[PDB]
Amino acid sequence: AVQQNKPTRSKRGMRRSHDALTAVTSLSVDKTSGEKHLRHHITADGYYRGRKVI
Amino acid sequence: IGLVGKKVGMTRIFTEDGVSIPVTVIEVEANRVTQVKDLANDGYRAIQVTTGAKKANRVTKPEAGHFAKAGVEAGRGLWEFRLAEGEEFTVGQSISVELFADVKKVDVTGTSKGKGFAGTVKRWNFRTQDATHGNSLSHRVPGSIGQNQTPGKVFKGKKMAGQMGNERVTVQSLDVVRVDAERNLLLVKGAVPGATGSDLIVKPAVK
Amino acid sequence: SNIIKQLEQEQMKQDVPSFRPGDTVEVKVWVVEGSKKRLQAFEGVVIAIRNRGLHSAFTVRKISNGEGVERVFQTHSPVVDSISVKRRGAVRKAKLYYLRERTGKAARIKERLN
Amino acid sequence: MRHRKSGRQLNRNSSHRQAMFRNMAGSLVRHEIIKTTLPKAKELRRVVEPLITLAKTDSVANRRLAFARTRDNEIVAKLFNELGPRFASRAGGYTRILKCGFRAGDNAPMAYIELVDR
Amino acid sequence: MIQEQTMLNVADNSGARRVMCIKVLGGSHRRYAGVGDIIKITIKEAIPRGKVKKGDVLKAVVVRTKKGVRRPDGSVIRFDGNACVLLNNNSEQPIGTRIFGPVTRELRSEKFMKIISLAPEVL
RNA sequence: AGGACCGAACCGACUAAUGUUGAAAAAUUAGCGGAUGACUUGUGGCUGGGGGUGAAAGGCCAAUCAAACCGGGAGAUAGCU
RNA sequence: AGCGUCGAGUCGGCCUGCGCGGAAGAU
RNA sequence: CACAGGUGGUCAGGUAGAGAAUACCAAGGCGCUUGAGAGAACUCGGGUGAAGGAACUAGGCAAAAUGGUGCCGUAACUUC
RNA sequence: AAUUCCUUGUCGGGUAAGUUCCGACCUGCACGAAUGGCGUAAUGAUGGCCAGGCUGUCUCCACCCGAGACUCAGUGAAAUU
RNA sequence: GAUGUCGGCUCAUCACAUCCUGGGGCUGAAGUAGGUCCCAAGGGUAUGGCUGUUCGCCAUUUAAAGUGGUACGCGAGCUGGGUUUAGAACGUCGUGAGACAGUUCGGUCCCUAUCUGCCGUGGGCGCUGGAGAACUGAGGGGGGCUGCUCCUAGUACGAGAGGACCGGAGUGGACGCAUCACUGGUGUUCGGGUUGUCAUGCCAAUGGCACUGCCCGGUAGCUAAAUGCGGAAGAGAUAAGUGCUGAAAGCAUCUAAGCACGAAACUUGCCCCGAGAUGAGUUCUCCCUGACCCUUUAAGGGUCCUGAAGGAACGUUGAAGACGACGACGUUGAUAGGCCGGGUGUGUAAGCGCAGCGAUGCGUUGAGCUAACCGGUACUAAUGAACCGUGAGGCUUAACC
Ligand SMILES: [K+]
Ligand SMILES: [K+]
Ligand SMILES: [K+]
Ligand SMILES: [K+]
Ligand SMILES: [K+]
Ligand SMILES: [K+]
Ligand SMILES: [K+]
Ligand SMILES: [K+]
Ligand SMILES: [K+]
Ligand SMILES: [K+]
Ligand SMILES: [K+]
Ligand SMILES: [K+]
Ligand SMILES: [K+]
Ligand SMILES: [K+]
Ligand SMILES: [K+]
Ligand SMILES: [K+]
Ligand SMILES: [K+]
Ligand SMILES: [K+]
Ligand SMILES: [K+]
Ligand SMILES: [K+]
Ligand SMILES: [Mg+2]
Ligand SMILES: [Mg+2]
Ligand SMILES: [Mg+2]
Ligand SMILES: [Mg+2]
Ligand SMILES: [Mg+2]
Ligand SMILES: [Mg+2]
Ligand SMILES: [Mg+2]
Ligand SMILES: [Mg+2]
Ligand SMILES: [Mg+2]
Ligand SMILES: [Mg+2]
Ligand SMILES: [Mg+2]
Ligand SMILES: [Mg+2]
Ligand SMILES: [Mg+2]
Ligand SMILES: [Mg+2]
Ligand SMILES: [Mg+2]
Ligand SMILES: [Mg+2]
Ligand SMILES: [Mg+2]
Ligand SMILES: [Mg+2]
Ligand SMILES: [Mg+2]
Ligand SMILES: [Mg+2]
Ligand SMILES: [Mg+2]
Ligand SMILES: [Mg+2]
Ligand SMILES: [Mg+2]
Ligand SMILES: [Mg+2]
Ligand SMILES: [Mg+2]
Ligand SMILES: [Mg+2]
Ligand SMILES: [Mg+2]
Ligand SMILES: [Mg+2]
Ligand SMILES: [Mg+2]
Ligand SMILES: [Mg+2]
Ligand SMILES: [Mg+2]
Ligand SMILES: [Mg+2]
Ligand SMILES: [Mg+2]
Ligand SMILES: [Mg+2]
Ligand SMILES: [Mg+2]
Ligand SMILES: [Mg+2]
Ligand SMILES: [Mg+2]
Ligand SMILES: [Mg+2]
Ligand SMILES: [Mg+2]
Ligand SMILES: [Mg+2]
Ligand SMILES: [Mg+2]
Ligand SMILES: [Mg+2]
Ligand SMILES: [Mg+2]
Ligand SMILES: [Mg+2]
Ligand SMILES: [Mg+2]
Ligand SMILES: [Mg+2]
Ligand SMILES: [Mg+2]
Ligand SMILES: [Mg+2]
Ligand SMILES: [Mg+2]
Ligand SMILES: [Mg+2]
Ligand SMILES: [Mg+2]
Ligand SMILES: [Mg+2]
Ligand SMILES: [Mg+2]
Ligand SMILES: [Mg+2]
Ligand SMILES: [Mg+2]
Ligand SMILES: [Mg+2]
Ligand SMILES: [Mg+2]
Ligand SMILES: [Mg+2]
Ligand SMILES: [Mg+2]
Ligand SMILES: [Mg+2]
Ligand SMILES: [Mg+2]
Ligand SMILES: [Mg+2]
Ligand SMILES: [Mg+2]
Ligand SMILES: [Mg+2]
Ligand SMILES: [Mg+2]
Ligand SMILES: [Mg+2]
Ligand SMILES: [Mg+2]
Ligand SMILES: [Mg+2]
Ligand SMILES: [Mg+2]
Ligand SMILES: [Mg+2]
Ligand SMILES: [Mg+2]
Ligand SMILES: [Mg+2]
Ligand SMILES: [Mg+2]
Ligand SMILES: [Mg+2]
Ligand SMILES: [Mg+2]
Ligand SMILES: [Mg+2]
Ligand SMILES: [Mg+2]
Ligand SMILES: [Mg+2]
Ligand SMILES: [Mg+2]
Ligand SMILES: [Mg+2]
Ligand SMILES: [Mg+2]
Ligand SMILES: [Mg+2]
Repeated sequence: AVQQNKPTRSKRGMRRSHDALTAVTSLSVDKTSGEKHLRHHITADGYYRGRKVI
Repeated sequence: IGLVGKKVGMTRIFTEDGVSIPVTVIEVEANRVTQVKDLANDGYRAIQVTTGAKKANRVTKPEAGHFAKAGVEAGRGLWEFRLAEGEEFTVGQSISVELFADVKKVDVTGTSKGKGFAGTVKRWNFRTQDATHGNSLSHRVPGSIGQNQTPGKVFKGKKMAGQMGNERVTVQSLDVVRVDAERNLLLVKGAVPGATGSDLIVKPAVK
Repeated sequence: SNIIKQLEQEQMKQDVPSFRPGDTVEVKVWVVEGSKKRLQAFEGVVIAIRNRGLHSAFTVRKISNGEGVERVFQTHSPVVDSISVKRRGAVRKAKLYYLRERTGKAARIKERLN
Repeated sequence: MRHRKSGRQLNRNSSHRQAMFRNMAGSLVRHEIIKTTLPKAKELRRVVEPLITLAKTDSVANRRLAFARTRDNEIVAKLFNELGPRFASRAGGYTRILKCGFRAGDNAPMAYIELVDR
Repeated sequence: MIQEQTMLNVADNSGARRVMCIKVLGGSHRRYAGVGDIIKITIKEAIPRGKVKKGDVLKAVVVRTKKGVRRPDGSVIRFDGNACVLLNNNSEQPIGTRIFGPVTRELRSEKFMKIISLAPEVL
């Protein structure tokens, strides 16, 4: 099965109206280190909820 | 009117004459009247009831103000029952399973168990095609879905694969086996819709 | 849960004797010929027990008038008047379905002298 | 449908899953912290925490059960000699999972799983 | 739970030894006969000098099934084999004069009273 | 002893499913036939296109066969599109 | 019609205008 | 094509086995150059199935089944 | 009848029921004697028919294990128009 | 410059010239059972043997086994038996190559769905301040089948033979919905037996591999063969049909005025969806009550301050689920895992002791182990925040205060 007519650039755009990415709503800030991190994840420096976890 | 209950589970009642009656156990706690609708204000006659309990942190301010006007504690939801012309209720009134004391049969409404995306075999009892005799990739597939150029379309309501269950279902005319006011229990004969723990609406049988 | 356990507990028989698979039991059951009520004995080997509270059952196999018969009794049913162990059998398995393929000498169960 | 079912398939067969978690349980007992995918970490708790529970009662039978389930006498020795005593007064919850972002090669959600008193 | 093509043993002294169900009677698209249901049969095996011959087409009542019968308390009675009693095609009364092996209470009706009486045991 | 028997290697290709923009321009998987012979296989050689070769199917002759391929006559001819 | 009755219309052809039945089909 | 294909010779360990079959291993060599989740329909490849048992179907197609060694025993027919 | 149109000929057998099968009959549309006739043990991935065993072939499907399908990250076609 | 052609399978949908069930007139209708015609399309409407068959014949069912249309419905849904490629043979025709509206054996069925359509399921914006709920019901869909037995009653009817209407009760077939208490299936995540082999030094005990190696059992879940429930009654308006009163037409006449009855069809009643019903409805509750500037001065545009109700996000998740969605829970906490107790399943672990030459048996011991179950339990993970959403909500007219 294949198209009988070439779909338009308009229709292409309409299909892609649901493809946009969502940015992270907000980053969390570790209480101790002050590092921004993804919520419920450890920081880059290995803190989580103030404690040096790794 | 009816009452809102919870599906506790199924068991059996053995009778003295050696019949085993399959029963659904429905927990029917006090239904508290939260609002009375009338012809003047609302255009129809009904009671709104709540039952059970809700965590105060989960009760929103709009929900809380509605319960506070009634003078009742928050329950886990709100449900309406239409009133017949004789019937009359006050806001804040409790209604217990004793309502069903002399009721012989009930209709039980609940949300059926969810089967997710179901094929035509399961959903619509379609027959399978040959497992062998040359069948190519077409064992549980639906077969033809229409005619030809006339009408050159598929008709609305065509039975096809899709979501099955997880919908409102009423089972009618179930025998009331026991009303246990002390333990807040109604025992009805036979199976009713939904999983253990789900909400049930129980009404006197319409037929 | 606690509700159903309570509903079930109050219907359970208190006087059910201990038996195991391989035991020969006699079950007396009520038969109701219209108005006449009487006990009928069903004696045979216990080949299966379902332990499930009020929903407990057990399966008894006998050879009856040249025909193998199995009856699955609902243990707490009032239809079952009484159960008595006639002989204690010594088997390894919980379920003696292998006895269905055996007759006569081959179907004999050793006595459990315990 | 999978109503009320437990256990992750993890795109493996049963024998592979069993071997993998036996290996991973040994790794966690040895190192006390490992990095793995978040779903594997969640499944690992169900393997490792019963081994620690078993190791609270030191007997020949329990050591052999632990050996049957780990196949590593170094791991069995550490369970019974170190971890069992360390967790003698703790009622479950011997591990913690710490989420730690996404793997470079395949964007897999990752987590550290560690023994709680590490 | 007997259907077309099911082979049954014979629980009487009509002379038939093996019969085949060729129809489940008593409704359009009716799938199965259980204990107490009347079936149409053909005789596949018979003794010599019996009341019936191989190839005869007649009725029978199913008296024992492997699937068995449920009782009101939830109990089951299951037999090792499927068996029937041959009936006259028109009158639906037993051809034989003796019944062999046990039958069940399901037969206790005006139509099958002779079978109940002749049966050595009624479960 | 045997164009003997059962059965791997080896040689085949009866059935089915898969695959059919394939993993593959003919295969894979499960089964299947022959398996000391009119067997099978390596290396090299010979037969050439109205010609070869063919336990014969118009089969095969470099993924091409009721007349190979390449170049030429050549812009054949085309009352047809 | 009642015609054992009372008090003016009554009968049924012909021709013609317009209607009625005869007249059931598939998305 | 870093392609489930094709390609002649030589070497020939252990336990079980008639065996170069087959299973598990040794020496040795590899995990096949996308991964991570999820656990719908449907497709593919498999496992099990109450009662029935060819009713399926053009056709038992496919599947299920049989399956080893020793001994006993073995019909018509036959070119013996 | 690998041959018979009429034809599912007719009779017998097998099945509850058999346009197929087997045994006959002869009315051979249109067999027939080395473009061989009629038989024939053995042999056959050969054609037709029947039975025992066996079964998800089916009544009538159910559940389960895996590979896809679905979601995320990377790479990134196609016929058609 | 291709509209795949017979039959089957799967899935249908309409017509009514109706096969069954429903209503009725006539009968050469006593009854029972028929015949014939009218109304009626709600629902229902065989399995097998033979054959490629459609059909047909046959067997045995059924209330009945309807007739047609839909590209003789349906091959981008399946099949490929028939038929019309290439091989081969028979009969037959032909000197022959070959041929046959003869026969016979064999013989590749591709497509990842763009659009329409259809089944499901989300995102956006709208609905005029925002928000959380409960609804009304325009409209749409589903459902609608029927046997047998008993009573009425051996009554009515009939010379007998036989044998009802009307009404009532019970129990089935087929179909549908739900459910898992029971009976069972499954149960590669539970327990055990056992073959070969390799390993953990060895013994003992275990683990890997061999289809889960082969098997025997089996928890939860899912599930049918399991077991609950359904089709209705009632109402309205009618069909054919039957009437009442009644003239036109002194009579008669169901019809012209007027009035009554009348069926599974129709409109309701039952079940489900449903306010994108843009005609965007209703009810209840909740939230926001700052300052200032400029300027084509108008439902204008900023600035600072403020950030509610609620939402979303993230996390732990679910009897919810392809993904979205939907539900539960987030320490003021049972949301998941673990842990504790129990249950369930398997069937008497290991170690040690005793008996036996030994395999093995016995004791300790219904032991040990035990998933998805039940009851509990903060041990682990569900974070303080941050984010979105604002700051009293247009004009006109009327009424009231
Ligand atoms: K040439
Ligand atoms: K001929
Ligand atoms: K010749
Ligand atoms: K000859
Ligand atoms: K049709
Ligand atoms: K009539
Ligand atoms: K109709
Ligand atoms: K076709
Ligand atoms: K097409
Ligand atoms: K297709
Ligand atoms: K289009
Ligand atoms: K169940
Ligand atoms: K189960
Ligand atoms: K082993
Ligand atoms: K609205
Ligand atoms: K959804
Ligand atoms: K918990
Ligand atoms: K012991
Ligand atoms: K022991
Ligand atoms: K136990
Ligand atoms: Mg997109
Ligand atoms: Mg679900
Ligand atoms: Mg079918
Ligand atoms: Mg194919
Ligand atoms: Mg297939
Ligand atoms: Mg159109
Ligand atoms: Mg769970
Ligand atoms: Mg994957
Ligand atoms: Mg394995
Ligand atoms: Mg040979
Ligand atoms: Mg060849
Ligand atoms: Mg092969
Ligand atoms: Mg051979
Ligand atoms: Mg051979
Ligand atoms: Mg040729
Ligand atoms: Mg070539
Ligand atoms: Mg030429
Ligand atoms: Mg020239
Ligand atoms: Mg040219
Ligand atoms: Mg006219
Ligand atoms: Mg590669
Ligand atoms: Mg290669
Ligand atoms: Mg080779
Ligand atoms: Mg070797
Ligand atoms: Mg090998
Ligand atoms: Mg799967
Ligand atoms: Mg499959
Ligand atoms: Mg199998
Ligand atoms: Mg089966
Ligand atoms: Mg079994
Ligand atoms: Mg079976
Ligand atoms: Mg059989
Ligand atoms: Mg057969
Ligand atoms: Mg057949
Ligand atoms: Mg058929
Ligand atoms: Mg086969
Ligand atoms: Mg096989
Ligand atoms: Mg012919
Ligand atoms: Mg003939
Ligand atoms: Mg004949
Ligand atoms: Mg046959
Ligand atoms: Mg046949
Ligand atoms: Mg013949
Ligand atoms: Mg000839
Ligand atoms: Mg000749
Ligand atoms: Mg001659
Ligand atoms: Mg000659
Ligand atoms: Mg010859
Ligand atoms: Mg001959
Ligand atoms: Mg991608
Ligand atoms: Mg074209
Ligand atoms: Mg009509
Ligand atoms: Mg209709
Ligand atoms: Mg209609
Ligand atoms: Mg209606
Ligand atoms: Mg037919
Ligand atoms: Mg057609
Ligand atoms: Mg048609
Ligand atoms: Mg088509
Ligand atoms: Mg063909
Ligand atoms: Mg030819
Ligand atoms: Mg196709
Ligand atoms: Mg409607
Ligand atoms: Mg409808
Ligand atoms: Mg049913
Ligand atoms: Mg349960
Ligand atoms: Mg079971
Ligand atoms: Mg199993
Ligand atoms: Mg196991
Ligand atoms: Mg060793
Ligand atoms: Mg050893
Ligand atoms: Mg190994
Ligand atoms: Mg190996
Ligand atoms: Mg009505
Ligand atoms: Mg008049
Ligand atoms: Mg009806
Ligand atoms: Mg908190
Ligand atoms: Mg136990
Ligand atoms: Mg053990
Ligand atoms: Mg003991
Ligand atoms: Mg426990
Ligand atoms: Mg719990």
